[PDB]
Amino acid sequence: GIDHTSKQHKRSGHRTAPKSDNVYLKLLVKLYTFLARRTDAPFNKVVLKALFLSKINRPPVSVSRIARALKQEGAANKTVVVVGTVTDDARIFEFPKTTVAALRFTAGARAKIVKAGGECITLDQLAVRAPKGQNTLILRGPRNSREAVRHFGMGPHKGKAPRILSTGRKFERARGRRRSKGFKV
Amino acid sequence: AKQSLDVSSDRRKARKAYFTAPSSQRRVLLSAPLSKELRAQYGIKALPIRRDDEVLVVRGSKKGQEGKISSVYRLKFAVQVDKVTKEKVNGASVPINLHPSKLVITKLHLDKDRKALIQRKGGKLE
Amino acid sequence: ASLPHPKIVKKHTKKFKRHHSDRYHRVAENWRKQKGIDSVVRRRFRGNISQPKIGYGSNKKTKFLSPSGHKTFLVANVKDLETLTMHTKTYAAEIAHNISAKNRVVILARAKALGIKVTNPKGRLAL
Amino acid sequence: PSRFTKTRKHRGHVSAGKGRIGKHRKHPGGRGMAGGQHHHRINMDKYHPGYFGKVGMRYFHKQQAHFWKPVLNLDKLWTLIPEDKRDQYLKSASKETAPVIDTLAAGYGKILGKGRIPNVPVIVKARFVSKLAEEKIRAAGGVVELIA
Amino acid sequence: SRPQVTVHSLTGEATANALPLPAVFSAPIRPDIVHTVFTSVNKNKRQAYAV
Amino acid sequence: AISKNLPILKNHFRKHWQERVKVHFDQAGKKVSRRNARATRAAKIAPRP
Amino acid sequence: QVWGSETVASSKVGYTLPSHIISTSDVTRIINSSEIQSAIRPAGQATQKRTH
RNA sequence: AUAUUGGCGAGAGACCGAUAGCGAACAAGUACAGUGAUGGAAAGAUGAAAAGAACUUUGAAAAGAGAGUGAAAAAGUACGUGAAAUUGUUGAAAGGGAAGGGCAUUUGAUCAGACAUGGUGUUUUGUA
RNA sequence: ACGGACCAAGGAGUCUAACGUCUAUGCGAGUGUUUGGGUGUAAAACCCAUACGCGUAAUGAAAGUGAACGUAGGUUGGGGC
Repeated sequence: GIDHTSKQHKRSGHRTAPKSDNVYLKLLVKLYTFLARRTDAPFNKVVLKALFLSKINRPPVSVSRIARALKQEGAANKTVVVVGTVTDDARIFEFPKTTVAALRFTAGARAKIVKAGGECITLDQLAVRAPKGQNTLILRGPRNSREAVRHFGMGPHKGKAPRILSTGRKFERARGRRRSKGFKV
Repeated sequence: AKQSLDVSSDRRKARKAYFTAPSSQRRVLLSAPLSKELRAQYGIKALPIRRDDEVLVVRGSKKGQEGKISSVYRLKFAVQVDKVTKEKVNGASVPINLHPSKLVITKLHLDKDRKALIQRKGGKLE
Repeated sequence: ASLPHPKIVKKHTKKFKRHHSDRYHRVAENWRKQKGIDSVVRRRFRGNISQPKIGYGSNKKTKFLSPSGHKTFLVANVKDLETLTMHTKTYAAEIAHNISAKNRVVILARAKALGIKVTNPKGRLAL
Repeated sequence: PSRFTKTRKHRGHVSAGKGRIGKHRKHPGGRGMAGGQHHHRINMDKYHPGYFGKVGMRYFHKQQAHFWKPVLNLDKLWTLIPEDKRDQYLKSASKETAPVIDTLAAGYGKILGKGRIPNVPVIVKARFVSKLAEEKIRAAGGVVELIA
Repeated sequence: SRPQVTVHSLTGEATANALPLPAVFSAPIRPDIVHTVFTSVNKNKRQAYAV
Repeated sequence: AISKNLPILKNHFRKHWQERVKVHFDQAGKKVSRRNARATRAAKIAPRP
Repeated sequence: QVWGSETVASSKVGYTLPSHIISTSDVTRIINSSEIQSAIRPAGQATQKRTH
């Protein structure tokens, strides 16, 4: 009668497989696991973790944050890495050349990048040109900038967005919203 | 196939119109084919059965038995023949009723309305 | 004439009947789990029947093998009969119960010309 | 579909995932919002603070016509010109060619300040504006037109 | 460099007319999107019933 | 009744609205006779638009 | 013409052929290559030796 | 141009299927109960064709044994096949105030597979 | 302690409106064809105009106003390179 100090058959809390059915994703994941085996490089390991992420964990990476990376140390002539799709930031104006190795490129994004003089290569083509991740620069998306993440952790004195379709007064701005009507939260 | 909105493919409306058919449209529901002999004297292929007709059986347990019709039973959708009957155990003999689709016509009986239908269907008669 | 397999053991050989299947006309032989809170059989007591559990699984090297040592294969025609080329020592042939005595023997003779075993040669033999 | 519902996996457990003590009842604590000022203000104080009471005043017959004010910031602006004419008036920043932009035609009302643009003179016909946007417009070289 | 396809006549036979391809054939093939969307279009050509 | 952290519901269904519903199966059927009134107007109401 | 391509539009408004994410149909061809057959260290047994 | 669970005339349904679906697939709002206002059923299927039991004998009749009919009465107006409860009967077995049960084996009855394998020297064999 | 003489047929966490959690999918600062028109192999299918909801900004009771000093700052910890 062994006393298990913790818990039984507790799963790591990770995905051993993608919760997706994409035929091309079954192909993509297969080649990146081949690398996490016989190269040792920490590159193919963190990228293999992104193959099991959701759209919430794979937020759209904009080309404006990508333009910020070129103006920094080391990425002047380096290729960029994207987990998911690439969206076109109609908020920027100037941009150089460089290379992009993302999963997807939106029509708008793929246009201004290649039109400014740059290139839009898929994960697999740049994977052959950089086996262990030589000259790479990977970035993330705004996860805690979602509508849902706002309504997470709601309690008195905190301020974590209340749920309701309608905004404005008469909508939770009465008793418990002003020092006059009893109190203000 | 089905292209018109006025035609139904429903099996119930067929076995309803058939099981509750009137005698006038009953002579229609009981039409019979002619022989190659009659298909060459007129050229027509169909024509409902009547009392004064001689028809040959080419199907059933009466394979090869012809006769002259006694009285057609539209009620059950059949027809009795005096030369093709069945005997009983009490000694009484009662004729047999069958379907005219298995009975090909060899001899026909023409009248006023009969010769009019020959030309109306596309024939040459005699 | 079978493939490399050891001594086939099945553990529990007797039947797994339901509770009260020997007490009522309403109860069948099929195993139904008892959800009663005062279920003595469910509480694994001494004197009650043994409940079927996962702990009775078989080795994958002798599993599904018939009395001879061949995993069954159901056929309806001579075309699915030919599909057992390199599967003659691995599988044993058998006909369906809704077939006719005549077409089945044309397939039984075709099966012997190949080297497969038929576990039902007495199917509708009129002598 | 009824297939993927676990209710089918309760077709033996008897209770059907609703307990054995308090079980499943009609309307246990009540129907809807009943109990807010009463027995259910615990969940109201937190989560929904301010549902009861009074705000400011009443507006009789309110029409969202006087309230139609979609805003546009410094952020966009160039988005209102096709790329084939956008970079034509971009690269070559000359004078008296100041691209006249109609906010009225784009479905807008007021303008504001979000996050900079280049130093090219641009003329725009807008209704209202902001103090910050007003400043980076004089410094850029363009003017504003008063539309009604 | 188009893959090319040979033209056929009414009596079979291949014609000397080799032509290029639309390129939608060298595009993505997703049998899983079809699975879900197929169950949706089947419900489009339906009717109703009540008591 | 009052439970969890969710947006308060304002669904007005406390009536016998089981007798007040609209079936839109004739939607596509009306579109056909919609066109049959136009082809009949252009036909009955002379060669005028 | 009705579906467009790489040179023509697509005839449809706001429409453009689906985006690709891969390169080859056969992945044993990509994984094979020449640059890959070099940056990869020695292999294994394919069926582990049961030590002890 | 908007409506429509009544009437009338048509075409359909990922509807339902004789304790269903309409109360109602039939002499059905009929039988039948109630002072009455009202309430409100059970019931589809023989057989391809009644081709429906002629006829002998025993019997008061019903019928019996047969025969005949019939492709099939293990298809007969109490009719397609005919589930369980209950029952007839022969065969089996147990039983000193319950029956029946778990696990092991005795005995009764009963049943599957395995056997040939594969193959070598070969007096040389019914007709390769 | 309560129902349970027996056997069979039926027999109970549903549909749909409005949302939340998680998930896949397409597009992407836009998005939604089936509101409507065209066409027709016909309640299907395929294509389209114009608006609109939601999002792309909040803040106050309201008039009213409304996000770059700084390579969109510094510090501590930081994957990868």
